[PDB]
Amino acid sequence: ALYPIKSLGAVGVIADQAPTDLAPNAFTNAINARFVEQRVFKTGGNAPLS
Amino acid sequence: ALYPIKSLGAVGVIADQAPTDLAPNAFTNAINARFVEQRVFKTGGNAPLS
Amino acid sequence: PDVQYPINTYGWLKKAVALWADRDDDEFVNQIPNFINFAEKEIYRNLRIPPLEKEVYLDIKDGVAYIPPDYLEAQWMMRAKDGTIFQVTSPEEISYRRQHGTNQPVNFARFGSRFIFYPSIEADTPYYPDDGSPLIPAENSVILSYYADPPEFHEDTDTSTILTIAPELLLYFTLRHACLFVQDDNGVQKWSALGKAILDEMVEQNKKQEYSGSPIAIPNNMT
Amino acid sequence: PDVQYPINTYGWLKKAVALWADRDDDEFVNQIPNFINFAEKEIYRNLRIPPLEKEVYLDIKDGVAYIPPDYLEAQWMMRAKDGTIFQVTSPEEISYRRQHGTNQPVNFARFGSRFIFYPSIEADTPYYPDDGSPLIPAENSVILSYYADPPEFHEDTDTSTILTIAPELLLYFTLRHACLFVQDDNGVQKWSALGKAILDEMVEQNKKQEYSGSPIAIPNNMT
Amino acid sequence: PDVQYPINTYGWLKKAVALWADRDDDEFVNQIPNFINFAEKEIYRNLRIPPLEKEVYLDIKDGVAYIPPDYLEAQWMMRAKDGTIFQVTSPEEISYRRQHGTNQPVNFARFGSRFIFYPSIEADTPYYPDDGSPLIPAENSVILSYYADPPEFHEDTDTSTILTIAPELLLYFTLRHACLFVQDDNGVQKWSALGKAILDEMVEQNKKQEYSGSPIAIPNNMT
Amino acid sequence: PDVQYPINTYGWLKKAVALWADRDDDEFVNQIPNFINFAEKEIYRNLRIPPLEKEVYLDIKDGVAYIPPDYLEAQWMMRAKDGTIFQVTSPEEISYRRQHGTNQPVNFARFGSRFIFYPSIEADTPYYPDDGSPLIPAENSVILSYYADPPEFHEDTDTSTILTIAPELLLYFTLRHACLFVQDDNGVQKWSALGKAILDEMVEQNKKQEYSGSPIAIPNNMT
Amino acid sequence: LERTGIDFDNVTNEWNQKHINRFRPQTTGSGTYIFEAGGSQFSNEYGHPHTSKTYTIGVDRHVSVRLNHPYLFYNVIDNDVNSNAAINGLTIEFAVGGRR
Amino acid sequence: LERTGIDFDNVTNEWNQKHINRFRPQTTGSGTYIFEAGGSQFSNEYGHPH
Repeated sequence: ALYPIKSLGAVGVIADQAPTDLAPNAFTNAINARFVEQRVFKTGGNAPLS
Repeated sequence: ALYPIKSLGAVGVIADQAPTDLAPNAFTNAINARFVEQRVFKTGGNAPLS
Repeated sequence: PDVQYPINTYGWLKKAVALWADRDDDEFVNQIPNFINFAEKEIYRNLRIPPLEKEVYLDIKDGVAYIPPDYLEAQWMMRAKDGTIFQVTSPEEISYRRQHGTNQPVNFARFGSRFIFYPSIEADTPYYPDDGSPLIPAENSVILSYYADPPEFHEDTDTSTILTIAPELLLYFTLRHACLFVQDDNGVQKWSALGKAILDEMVEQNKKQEYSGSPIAIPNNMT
Repeated sequence: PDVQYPINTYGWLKKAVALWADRDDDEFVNQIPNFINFAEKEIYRNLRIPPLEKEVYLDIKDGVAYIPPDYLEAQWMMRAKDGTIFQVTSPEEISYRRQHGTNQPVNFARFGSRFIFYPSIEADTPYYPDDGSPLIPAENSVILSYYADPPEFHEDTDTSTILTIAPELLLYFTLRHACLFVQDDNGVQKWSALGKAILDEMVEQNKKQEYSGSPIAIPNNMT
Repeated sequence: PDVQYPINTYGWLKKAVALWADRDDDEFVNQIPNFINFAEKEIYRNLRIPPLEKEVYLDIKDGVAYIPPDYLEAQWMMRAKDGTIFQVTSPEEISYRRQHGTNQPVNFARFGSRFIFYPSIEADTPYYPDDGSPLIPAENSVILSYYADPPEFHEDTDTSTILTIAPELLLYFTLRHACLFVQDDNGVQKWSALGKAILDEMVEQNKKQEYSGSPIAIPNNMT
Repeated sequence: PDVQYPINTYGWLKKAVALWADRDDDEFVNQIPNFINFAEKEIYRNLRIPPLEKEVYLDIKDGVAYIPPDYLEAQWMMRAKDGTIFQVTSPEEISYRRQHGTNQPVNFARFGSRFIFYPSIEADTPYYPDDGSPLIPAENSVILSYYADPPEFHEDTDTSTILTIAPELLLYFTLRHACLFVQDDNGVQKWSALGKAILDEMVEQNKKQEYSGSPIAIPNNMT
Repeated sequence: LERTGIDFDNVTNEWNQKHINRFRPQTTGSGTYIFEAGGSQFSNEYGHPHTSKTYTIGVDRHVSVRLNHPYLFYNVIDNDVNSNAAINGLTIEFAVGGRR
Repeated sequence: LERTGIDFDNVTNEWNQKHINRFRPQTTGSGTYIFEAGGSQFSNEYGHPH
């Protein structure tokens, strides 16, 4: 038995839906996270500038 | 068990995607390589001219 | 983790196990020791061979001669004097021997935690062993040959002959309980079969070692 | 990796396993010595062949002897002169002969880690060095033949008679446990079935050997 | 690659093998020799026939007459004088013969690497064979007929009768280990079955060759 | 390719195989001689039929004879005059007759690559050429009949009795190994089952032949 | 990163227990991820974490988690500074238990 | 030409070992190609040629 969660970057955070009825790649929670094309990686951070 | 990689010329180099989630004919790396229709062959080289 | 070519012992074995089950997480490791305590026990419960055997003297004193804690099973038993072997019987017979006092074939039996011998033998030991006396092996008294419960590991650099000789055994047999903690049963079957097939080799080694030299089936003594 | 054709040393075998088990990674190569140790201990646990046999002189003090630490299984033992093959009996039988015995055959038994002899034999070790060109045997000595456990490799260029004779034997048996680390279950049976096939191939080479000269009956009658 | 109609030997065979497994890459070829060293061994371990047999004289000298390295199994053994056949027995009997000196039925046995003969025979050979002497076949001494370990190939133009007679055998049997290096097991089964079915033909050839001429079951000699 | 109807030579058979195994390529045709060599060696290893038999005169020097290199299996041998069929015995039996023997039947045995005879027979080869119109047999000679290995083809227009009698026999058997080179596994069984069917067809033609004239009992009584 | 209440309804029914053994991601680049796991016996609550691990690309290919709640959740945390790692997808190795 | 990390996920699961024996191309024309092969135990690294 396997649960392959592929294409993590298809869609991001969702609400107004049961957490049990979300699609496998309908993965939902993100803070400082960037979703593009088919991949998930950390968003660019904040640094000062002068 | 077989992994028939057919139609090599369907699509070329891709990025921003996991190398494990690429399609079999989503083959990705090319230097001096030409992709047309359904076939793969070497691109024309460089020669001088005067 | 990593290991050395020979796995001398616990300090490395408890890691090699994590290894052979590649996914070594903490919820799992910290029970490694438990798996091991399980496996060694599942073994010793029925394994019998020399290397764990023991010589020991006894103190019969009224034939109440008591059984040592470490005891599991006896192979033979005798005197250091003239090499007289005892043999074993039931209460229901030794009691008769008593009600019919007249003793050369010495018998003995197992009354709870006690050993009985028909004749009121008096082998001896010193009081508690502060010792200060080899005493010609405690007056060359009876001596016992029995298999003893080995010590449960309690230390990384702790060791046992088994690892000097046959560690893969422990490895597989504990992987067994390790692959039971978390449900991967096919691996279980494989580990277990291999443990058993490793094991029986040992007992067969011992069997082929025992009774070597082509003895006759039994020298029939008349006397 | 690359290996030579005449595989004869532990060093080349360690890389040959990583070649047949074609994967080469730190999680696998570092444990290969453990797999070889597992394979050899399984094989030597029950295998008995002449090349691993050994001659030894005993040190019988008074009808007793201490078993060598490397002893696994005992075969024929005899006197250095006039022959007189010894035979094995039970402790309950040799003890009977002692009390009633106050040209004769010789019987022996095992007391844990000790040998015993009824006639109270006294044998001595060879007189040993000095100038040390010969090793002069001493009179009233005995010679014993037994199967001894071959030493573990624990070294790259170290070699063993098994590699010289059947290098594929350990190679397949170590692939068994290698296919146990990563559950190549189909691989487990194929290496094992081949492994036992090579392992069982040893024995009929041997039983067809000890009785090869002229298979007859038993020309031993008492007269 | 390519080959000649007959495959005389190694120099061609090690290529023909690559051929019969069409995909001949280097990771694979360079182990060809190893596969072969495996197969010939898997064979000789139990194959027995004339062409590898040997005549040889011995030097009994006190009946310590030693076993040649090359030895595997003995078929018969005798003298060049008056054609007297020996027969074989155990120590446990020859020793009796000693303790009962009075010898025509000569017996012998296998003490480790040594051959014993009951009577203190004295067949002889020269010292190390710088030779310079046929010596009427070393004084027409005993002569031995035994199967010997053939040499492992070590050269392309090296050869063996087998290839003159039955090479396809080696081919299939090494393809076996070749189809084990890389996982194509159906081919394995096929190779192996064919090897065995080729082989048994040979032993049956030999059996039907042995005891030809309709001998009686046993000429019963009275004497 | 094209082949004739009366397939009788090795040259046409080599192309006939490439026709039934319809593929024709350098990777296959160049190895066809090896496949035929494999097929013939498998067939001749156990097949025994009269057309491959041979007569031969021996050169008995003193109760001894050297086995011909082409010898495979021995059948009846007799004297050139008066008959006297010889019978085979064991070395342990003929040696008994020599020591106790100091009209009689004749017994013989095999010593590796040599024949032996108890009565110390002396036989000679024919007197041979000169003008060489006849080959005059010599008195006191013996005649031997044995199965000999037919020579390998090693030539295109070369032919053998097997091609004349059962050309399909080698054709199917060489397709076995041809279907082994390329794993036409279904083809392997069909050629083999037909191959053994033709091969087994040989024997009942022969056993129904040697006892064909008038099947009776045994009219041989000693008187 | 977080997703609450994975019921695995596309392979098995909701209420059964599912022995969780391994998560097998397909990561990209270099970095050090932190993986958490947990679950709840009922579909509504946010479950209690059971274990946590650090994932290093090039040394570890996947992680081990032991769970059998029917509603599993996992947390992915990346707090490392010099990490530019990325994840293409996961592969949950799991089994089937029972229900009441 | 190159493609990194073929997991064969369309026939079998990702993590299992896959005994590779042959690559069977369908080429066109005349030429001399050079084929290389390799792999890694983890999905992220670029493997070592074999």
